[PDB]
Amino acid sequence: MEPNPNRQPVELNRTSLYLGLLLILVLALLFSSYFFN
Amino acid sequence: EPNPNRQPVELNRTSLYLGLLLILVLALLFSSYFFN
Amino acid sequence: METLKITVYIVVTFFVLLFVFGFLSGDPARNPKRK
Amino acid sequence: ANLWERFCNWVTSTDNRLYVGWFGVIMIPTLLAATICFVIAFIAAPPVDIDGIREPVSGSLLYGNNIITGAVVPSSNAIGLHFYPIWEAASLDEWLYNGGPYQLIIFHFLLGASCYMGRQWELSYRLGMRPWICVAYSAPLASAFAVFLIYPIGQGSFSDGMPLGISGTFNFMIVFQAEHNILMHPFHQLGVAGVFGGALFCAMHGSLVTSSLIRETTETESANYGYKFGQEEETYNIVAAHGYFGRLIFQYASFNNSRSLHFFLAAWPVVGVWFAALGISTMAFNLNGFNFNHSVIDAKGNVINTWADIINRANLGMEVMHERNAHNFPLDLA
Amino acid sequence: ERGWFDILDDWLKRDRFVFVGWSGILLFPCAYLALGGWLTGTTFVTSWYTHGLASSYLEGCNFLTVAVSTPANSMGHSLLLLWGPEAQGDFTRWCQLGGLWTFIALHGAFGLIGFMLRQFEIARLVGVRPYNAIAFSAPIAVFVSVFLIYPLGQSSWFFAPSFGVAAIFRFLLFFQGFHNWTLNPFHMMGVAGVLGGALLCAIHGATVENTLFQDGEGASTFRAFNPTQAEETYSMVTANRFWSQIFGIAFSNKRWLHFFMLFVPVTGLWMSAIGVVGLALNLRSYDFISQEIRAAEDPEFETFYTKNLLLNEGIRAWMAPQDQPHENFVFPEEVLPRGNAL
Amino acid sequence: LSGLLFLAACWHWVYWDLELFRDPRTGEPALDLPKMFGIHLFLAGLLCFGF
Amino acid sequence: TTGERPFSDIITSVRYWVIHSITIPALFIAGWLFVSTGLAYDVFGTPRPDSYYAQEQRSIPLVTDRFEAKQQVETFLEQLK
Amino acid sequence: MEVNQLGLIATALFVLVPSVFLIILYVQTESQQK
Amino acid sequence: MEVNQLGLIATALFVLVPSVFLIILYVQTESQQK
Amino acid sequence: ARRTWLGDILRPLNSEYGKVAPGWGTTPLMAVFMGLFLVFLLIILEIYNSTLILDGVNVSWKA
Amino acid sequence: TITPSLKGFFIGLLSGAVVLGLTFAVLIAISQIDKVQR
Amino acid sequence: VFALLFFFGHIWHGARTLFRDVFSGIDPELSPEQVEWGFYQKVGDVTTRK
Amino acid sequence: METITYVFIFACIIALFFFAIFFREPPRITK
Amino acid sequence: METITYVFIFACIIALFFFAIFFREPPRIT
Amino acid sequence: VSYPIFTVRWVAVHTLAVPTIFFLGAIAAMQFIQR
Amino acid sequence: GGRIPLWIVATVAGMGVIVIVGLFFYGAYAGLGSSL
Ligand code: CLA
Ligand code: CLA
Ligand code: CLA
Ligand SMILES: CC(C)=CCC/C(C)=C/CC/C(C)=C/CC/C(C)=C/CC/C(C)=C/CC/C(C)=C/CC/C(C)=C/CC/C(C)=C/CC/C(C)=C/CC1=CC(=O)C(C)=C(C)C1=O
Ligand SMILES: CCCCCCCCCCCCCCCC(=O)OC[C@H](COP(=O)(O)OC[C@@H](O)CO)OC(=O)CCCCCCCCCCCCCCC
Ligand SMILES: CC1=C(/C=C/C(C)=C/C=C/C(C)=C/C=C/C=C(C)/C=C/C=C(C)/C=C/C2=C(C)CCCC2(C)C)C(C)(C)CCC1
Ligand SMILES: CCCCCCCCCCCCO[C@@H]1O[C@H](CO)[C@@H](O[C@H]2O[C@H](CO)[C@@H](O)[C@H](O)[C@H]2O)[C@H](O)[C@H]1O
Ligand SMILES: CCCCCCCCCCCCO[C@@H]1O[C@H](CO)[C@@H](O[C@H]2O[C@H](CO)[C@@H](O)[C@H](O)[C@H]2O)[C@H](O)[C@H]1O
Ligand SMILES: CCCCCCCCCCCCO[C@@H]1O[C@H](CO)[C@@H](O[C@H]2O[C@H](CO)[C@@H](O)[C@H](O)[C@H]2O)[C@H](O)[C@H]1O
Ligand SMILES: CCCCCCCS[C@@H]1O[C@H](CO)[C@@H](O)[C@H](O)[C@H]1O
Ligand SMILES: [Cl-]
Ligand SMILES: [Cl-]
Ligand SMILES: [Fe+2]
Ligand SMILES: [Mg+2]
Repeated sequence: MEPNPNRQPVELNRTSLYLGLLLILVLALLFSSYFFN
Repeated sequence: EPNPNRQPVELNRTSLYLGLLLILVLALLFSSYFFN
Repeated sequence: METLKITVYIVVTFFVLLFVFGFLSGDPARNPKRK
Repeated sequence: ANLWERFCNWVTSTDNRLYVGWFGVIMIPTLLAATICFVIAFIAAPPVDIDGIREPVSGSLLYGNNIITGAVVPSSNAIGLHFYPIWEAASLDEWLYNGGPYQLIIFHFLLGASCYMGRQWELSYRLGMRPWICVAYSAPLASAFAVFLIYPIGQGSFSDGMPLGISGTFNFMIVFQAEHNILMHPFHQLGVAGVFGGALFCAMHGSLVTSSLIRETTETESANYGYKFGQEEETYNIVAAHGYFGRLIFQYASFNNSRSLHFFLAAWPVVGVWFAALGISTMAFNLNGFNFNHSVIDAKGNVINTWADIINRANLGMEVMHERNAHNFPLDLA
Repeated sequence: ERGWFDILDDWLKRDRFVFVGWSGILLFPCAYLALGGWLTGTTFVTSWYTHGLASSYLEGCNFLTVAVSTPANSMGHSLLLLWGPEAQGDFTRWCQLGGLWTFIALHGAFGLIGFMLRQFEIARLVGVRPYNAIAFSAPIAVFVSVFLIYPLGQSSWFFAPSFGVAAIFRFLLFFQGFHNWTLNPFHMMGVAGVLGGALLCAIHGATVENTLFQDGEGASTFRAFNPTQAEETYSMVTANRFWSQIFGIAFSNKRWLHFFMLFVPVTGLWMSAIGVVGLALNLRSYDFISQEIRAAEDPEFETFYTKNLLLNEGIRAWMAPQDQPHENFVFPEEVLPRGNAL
Repeated sequence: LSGLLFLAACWHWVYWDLELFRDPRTGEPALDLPKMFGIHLFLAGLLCFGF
Repeated sequence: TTGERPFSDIITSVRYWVIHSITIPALFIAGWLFVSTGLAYDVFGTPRPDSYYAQEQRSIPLVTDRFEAKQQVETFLEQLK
Repeated sequence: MEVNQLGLIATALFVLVPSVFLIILYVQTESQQK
Repeated sequence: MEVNQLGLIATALFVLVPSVFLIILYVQTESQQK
Repeated sequence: ARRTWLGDILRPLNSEYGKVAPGWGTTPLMAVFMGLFLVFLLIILEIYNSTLILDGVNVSWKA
Repeated sequence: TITPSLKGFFIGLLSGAVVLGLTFAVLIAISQIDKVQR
Repeated sequence: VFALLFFFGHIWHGARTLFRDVFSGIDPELSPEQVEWGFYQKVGDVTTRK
Repeated sequence: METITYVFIFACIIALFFFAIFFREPPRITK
Repeated sequence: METITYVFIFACIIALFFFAIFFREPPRIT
Repeated sequence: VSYPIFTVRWVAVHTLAVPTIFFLGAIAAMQFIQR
Repeated sequence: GGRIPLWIVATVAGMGVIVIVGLFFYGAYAGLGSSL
C-alpha cells in the first residue's frame, strides 16, 4: 500500500519518436530482403 | 490559437482488462478459421 | 510522342524563363543587409 | 505591387517553410520528375537490355527483385551516349526495354541536385549567412556527376553509368576494379582517407564536445535538456576538451580554436571526397590505378609476385566474367 | 604523497609534453613495438616462405606493395612466439616463418587496450566524462573482429589481413569473391555509419563556419575567437533556420547534435564487426535462395545479384591458385570460368 | 521453476520495503556487496565442487 | 607550457647542429652499410635476387610443416647451393 | 497440417493491433496528472 | 518467388513491436501535465 | 521498513555496508594470486595453442 | 620431463618478468629521485 | 557476437562507475588552471601547484 | 506453428486472469 | 506479398518524412 | 630559463628519430641494388 | 635561444625531404622493382 519513492516518470519526446520510427522502418527496409531470402 | 474542441481521452484499468479479454478470446475463437 | 515532346518543350521553356527572369529581378537587393 | 513582383517576393521569401528560390524553381519540378519516375520504375519496370545484346536484366520488385537486388537499370549499350527521351521511342514498351527511365531519372536528378547546391547558396545570402555550405555539398554532388555522367561520357555509354540500385552499385564497383584498378589509384586512396578520416573526426568531435558538456541537469534527466535552443552561452567547455585532447596526444596536436577545428572538420572530408570524385572522373578517361604487375624480378628474370600481382589475379577473375556474352574481340577497350 | 605506489603515481602523472600515466606502461612499449615491427618487416623482411611473395623495400617493393604478411597456413593459429616450438629462439627463422605478423597483431592489440586505458586515465585527471574512450570501442571491435576473431574462425592466421597497403586491397577483393561481403547487411550498416559520419563531419564543420558571428574586423575569421569566451561562436538559431528550410529538418539541440556525431560512426563500425564475426565462420550473406531457385529454373531471369555472383566465381577461380599456395591448386585452362573472348 | 520464480518476483515487487535492505545506521537502502560476494562465491564453490 | 625546452629553440641553436651534423649523417651511413654489406639479408633471412630459386627449380619453397618449418627452410636453403 | 499460410499473420495482427490500441490509451490515462 | 514463408510475419513484427513501444511512450509523455 | 522472520535472521549478513580494512590491507597477497592466475591462463592457452607441448598431453580428439 | 617447449615457456616467462621487473625498478627509482613539490 | 557486444557493456558500466560524479556534466566552475599546461606539476592535483 | 499460436493465446489469457484479479483497480468506498 | 511488404515500408517512411517536417516539435528560442 | 636536456620527451623523440634516420639510409642504399 | 633562423632550417629540411623522396621515385624506375 505504501508508495515506492523510487518510481520516476518516463518520457519520449516527439523528435525521439520520429528518430526511432525512422531507425525501425529503415532497419526493416534493409533486413526484410534477408528475412524473405 | 488552440482548438477549444480538444478533450482528454481515458481508458481505465478495468476497461483495459475487459478489452484485452475481448480481443484475446475473439482471437482464440477466430484463429482456427484463419488457419482453416 | 509529338504532342508529348511539344508539351515538355513548353514546360521546360516556361521554367527556364522563370529562373532567368527571376534572377534578373533585382537579385542582389534581396538580402538582409546592404541593398 | 504587380503580379510578377509579388511572385518574385514569394519565390524568394525567407518565410516559406521550405525555401523555394530561383534555383528551387528548377529543382522542384526536376526532383519531383526523377523521384516519381524512379519509384514507379523500381516497383514496376520490365527487364532492360543494359548491354545491348538482347539480354534483359530485371531490376524491379514486381519482376522478381527485392530491395537489395532491385535497380533502375542503365540504358542500352546500343544507345551509347545518344539522348533517349520518351518521344524518341516508338512506344512506351520500346522505351522500357531500352532503359529509358534510367536517362530520364539521372538527367532530372543531376539538374535538380545542381540546383539544390545553388539553392543552398541562395538561402545563405537571404539569411545574411556566409556562403560556403554549398561548396561542402559540391563534394557529394561531384561524385554523383562522376558515376552518372562523366564516367559514361568517357566510356561512350550510359550503359556504363552506375545503376540506380544496391546490387547494381556493387556491380559497378567490381567491374570498375577490373577495368581501372581503382584501389591502386591514389585519388581513391585519398577518398578512403577522406571518408574514414571524416568518420574518425566525426566520432572524435562528437565525443570531445559530449565529454565536456557543462552540468545543467540531474541524473534523472537527459543532459540534452541542459541546452536550450538559441541560448547565448556555449554549452560545453572547449578549454576542458582541449585540455583532455592535448594530453591524449600532445598539446599542439589539439585545437583550442573552435573556428579552426570546425574548418578542419569541413575540409578534411570535402577535400578527400573531391579527390574520390576526380578519381572516378579521370579513370573515366582511362588514366588508371598504379600497375606493378610483375614489377619484382629475380636475378634470372623469374617473376617474384607481390601483393600487387595477387590483386591482379582477382582483377582478372572480374574481367573475364563480367558481361559474359558482350565481348567478341580480345580486348575490352571501353 | 605517502608510499612508493603514490610517489610512482605522482611521477607517472606529471604534467609533461607527452603524458605518461599508469596506462603508459602498457601503451608505450606495445605501440612502439607494433609500429617498429611494421617498419622493420616492410623495410627488410620477405614473405617468400609463407606466401611466395616479395614484401619489403629490400626486395624492390614500394610503399604500396610492402607488407608484413601472415604466417603460412601450416602454422595454424600458432602464437608463433620467438621462443616457441616453431622458431625455437632463432630470430632469422622467426622472421621467415611470419613471426612479425603475430608480433605486430598482438602488441598492436595490447597497445589499443593501453590507448583506451589512456583515454580513461586522462579524462579522469582532467575531470571530463569518458566518451572519447567509449567512442574508441569501435576501433577496438573492428581491430579485434578482423585481425583476431576472423582468422581464428578460419583455418589459420594465413587468412587474416596482412599489414600492407596492397595486402589490405587483396583482403577486400577476397571478401567480395569468397564471402560476397558487399551483400551483407552488417557491412551495409558499417558503410552507412562511415559515409554518414563523414557526411556529419563535413556538414557540421561547414555549418559552423558559415553561421559564424562577426567577432572581429578581419576577413580571415579565425582570430575572432577566444577559447575562454562565454558565447557561442556561431548562431545555432540561424543554422537551424537554414537547414529547416533547405532540408526540411534541422538540429535545435547542440548537445543532441554532438552525441549523434559520436553515435553514427561508432555504431556503424560496431555493426561491421558483427558481420565479420559471422564471416569468421563462413556464415555469410552470400545468396538469396528465392533468386537462385528462380534463376536455376528460368534461364531468362537475370538481376544485378546474379551478375555479381558470376564476378565472384571469376575472382575465386582466377585468384585462388596464387592466393592459397598451400592448396597446390592446378586449374587447367579449360576449367577456368570466362565469358566470350576475354 | 519458471512459474515459481514469477510468483516470487511478484512478492518481491510488492514487498520491496524490507528492513533487511536498509542500512541499520542510516535507514537508507544499502547492500553490503563485498560480503554478498563471499556468500555467493562460497555457494558457487560448493555447487561447482558437488557437480 | 609543460617545462621542456621549446623545440624551435633547440633546432635553431648552433649547439644542436654541432651534435647532429655528426649524429644524423652517422646513423644514415650505418643504415646504408647495413644494406650495402649484405648484412640486412642475413639478419632477416631475406633472399638476394639470386637466391629465390635454384637454377632449374620449378616451385616456391613454401613452409608446410608447423614444427619442422625451421628445418624445412634450412633444407630449402642448401638446395640452392 | 496444411493450414492457410496467412492464418499466422492474420491471427497475430488480429491480436496485436487492437491490443496495442488499448495499451496506448491505458498508459496515457495513467500518466495524466492524477 | 519462392520466399521464406516466415519472412512476412518476421518483417511485420520487427516493425510493429518496437514502433508500438515508441508510440506508447510518446503518447503518455504528451498526456503528462502541460 | 517491514521486518520478517527471515529478514531478522539474515540482518547481520547485510549490516556492514562501507566497512573497510585499513590501508592496502591484503592487496599484496591479492596481487600474487592475480599473477599466478595470469600464469595459469597463459599455460592453458599455450597448451590449447600447441605453443606449449607436454609429455603425455596429446591435444587432439585421438589419444 | 621438461620438453623443449616447456623450457621455451620458462624462458618466455623469465624474459617477461625481467622486462617488467626492470621497467618497474627504473620507474620507481626515477620517481624517488624526482619528486613533485607540495 | 554476444561476447563482443558485452565488451561494450563492460566499458560503458565501468565508465559510469568510475565517472559517476560527472554523469550529468562537468563542474560548471571547473578551474581553467586544472586543464592548462604547467599550472600543476601533476595533472589534476591542486596540491602540486607550480 | 498453429499449435504454438493457440497455446500462446491461451497462455496470454491465463496471464490476464492473474493481472485482472491480483492487480485489479482496488474497489474503494468514497469515504 | 514481398513486393507489398517492401512498398508498404517505403510508404510508411515517406509518410514519416511528411510528419517529421510539417508536424515537427517547433523550435522555440530560449 | 635553465632547461633540462634529457626528458621523457627527449627519449620519446629519439626512440623514433634514431631508427628513422638509420632506416632512411638503408632504403636509400636499396635504390642502387640491381638484380 | 636561436642563431640559425627557423626559415632556413625549414627550407633546408624541406629540400632534404624532397631529395630523399626523389631518390625513392628514381629507384621505382631502376634496379629492383623496376619491372626490367
Ligand atoms: C608491457 C609491455 C609488454 C607486453 C604487455 C608485451 C606482450 C607480449 N609480448 Mg612483448 N616486449 C616488450 C614489452 C611487452 N610485450 C619489450 C619492452 C620488448 C623488448 C625486450 C618486447 C619484445 C618481445 C619479443 C621479442 C616478443 C614479445 C612477445 C610478446 C607476447 C608474448 C609475451 C609472453 O608470453 O610473456 C610471458 C611472460 C609474462 C606474461 C610475464 C609474467 C610475469 C609474472 C606475473 C611473474 C613471473 C615470475 C616467474 C615465476 C619467475 C620466472 C619463471 C621461472 C619458472 C623460470 C605478448 C604479446 C612475443 C611475440 O610477440 O610473439 C609473436 C615475442 O616473440 N615481446
Ligand atoms: C562505399 C564504400 C565502402 C565504405 C564506406 C566501407 C566502409 C567500411 N568497410 Mg567495406 N568494403 C567495400 C566498400 C566500403 N567499405 C567493398 C566494395 C568491399 C569488397 C567486399 C569492402 C570489403 C571490406 C572488408 C574486407 C572490410 C571492410 C571493413 C569496413 C569498415 C572499416 C572500418 C575501419 O575504419 O577499419 C580500420 C581499422 C580499425 C578501425 C582498427 C583500429 C586501427 C588503429 C586505431 C590504427 C592505429 C594506427 C597507428 C596510430 C599508426 C599507424 C602507422 C602508419 C604508418 C600507418 C567500414 C565500415 C572492415 C570491417 O568490416 O571490419 C569489421 C573489413 O574487414 N570492407
Ligand atoms: C580495451 C580493453 C579494455 C579497457 C579500455 C578496459 C577498461 C576498464 N576496465 Mg576492463 N577488462 C578488459 C578490457 C578492458 N577494460 C578485459 C579483456 C578484461 C578481462 C575479462 C577486463 C576485466 C576488468 C575487470 C574485472 C574490471 C575492469 C575494470 C576496468 C576499468 C578500470 C581500468 C582497469 O581496471 O583496467 C584493467 C586493465 C587492463 C584491461 C589491461 C590489462 C593488461 C594485461 C595484464 C596485459 C597482459 C599481457 C599478456 C599476459 C601477454 C601474453 C599474451 C598471450 C596471448 C601470449 C575501465 C573501465 C574495472 C572496473 O570497471 O572498475 C569499476 C574492473 O573491476 N576490467
Ligand atoms: C616496458 C617499458 C619499456 C615501459 C616504459 C614505458 C614508458 C614509461 C615510456 C615513456 C617513454 C616514451 C613516451 C616512449 C615513446 C614510445 C613511442 C614513440 C610510442 C609510439 C606511439 C605512437 C605510434 C603513436 C601514434 C601517433 C599518433 C597518436 C598520431 C595521431 C595522428 C593524428 C591524426 C592526430 C590528430 C591531429 C589533428 C589535426 C586533430 C584534429 C582532429 C580532431 C581530433 C577533431 C576533433 C576535436 C579536436 C579538438 O582539438 C577539440 C578541442 C574538439 C572539441 C574536437 O572535437
Ligand atoms: C601553426 C599553428 C597552427 C596549428 C594549431 C592547430 C592544431 C592543428 C593540428 C596539427 C597536427 C599535429 C602536428 C602538431 C605540430 C604543431 O602544430 O606545432 C608545433 C609545435 C610548436 O613547437 P615549440 O618549439 O613551440 O614546442 C614547444 C614545446 O616543445 C615545449 O614543451 O611543436 C610540436 O609539438 C611538434 C613536435 C612533435 C614531437 C613528437 C614527439 C613524439 C611524441 C610521440 C607520442 C605522442 C603521443 C601519442 C600516443 C599517446
Ligand atoms: C620488430 C622487433 C623489435 C623492434 C624493432 C623496432 C622497435 C624497430 C623500430 C623501427 C623504426 C622506428 C623505424 C622507422 C622507420 C621510418 C621510416 C622508414 C620513415 C620514412 C618516412 C618517409 C618516407 C616520409 C614520407 C612522407 C610522408 C609520410 C608525408 C610527407 C611527404 C613524404 C613523402 C616525405 C625488437 C628489437 C624489440 C624485437 C624483435 C622484433
Ligand atoms: C506488444 C509490444 C508491447 C510493448 C509495451 C510497452 C509497455 C510500456 C509501458 C510504459 C509504462 C509507463 O508507465 C507510466 O509512467 C507514468 C509516467 O511516465 C506514470 O505516471 C505518473 O507520473 C506522471 C508524470 O509525473 C503523473 O502525471 C501521473 O499522475 C503518475 O501516475 C504512470 O502511472 C505509469 O503507468
Ligand atoms: C498498430 C496500432 C497502432 C494504433 C495507434 C493508436 C493511436 C491512438 C492515439 C491516442 C492519442 C491520445 O492523444 C493524447 O490525448 C491526451 C489526453 O488524452 C493529450 O493530452 C492533453 O490532456 C492531458 C490530460 O488532461 C494533459 O495532461 C496534456 O498536457 C494535454 O496535452 C495528448 O496531448 C494527446 O497526444
Ligand atoms: C532564354 C533567356 C532569356 C534572355 C533574356 C535576356 C535578358 C536581357 C535583358 C534584361 C531586361 C530585363 O530587365 C529586368 O527585368 C526585371 C523583370 O521585369 C526587372 O524588374 C524587377 O525590378 C525589381 C528590382 O529590384 C524587382 O524587385 C521586381 O520584382 C521586378 O519587377 C529588373 O529591374 C530589370 O532590370
Ligand atoms: C604494481 C603496483 C601494484 C601493487 C600495489 C600494492 C601496494 S602495497 C603497500 O605499498 C605501500 C607503498 O605505496 C607501503 O607503504 C605498504 O607497506 C605496502 O603494504
Ligand atoms: Cl557484369
Ligand atoms: Cl567486343
Ligand atoms: Fe561542433
Ligand atoms: Mg629500384
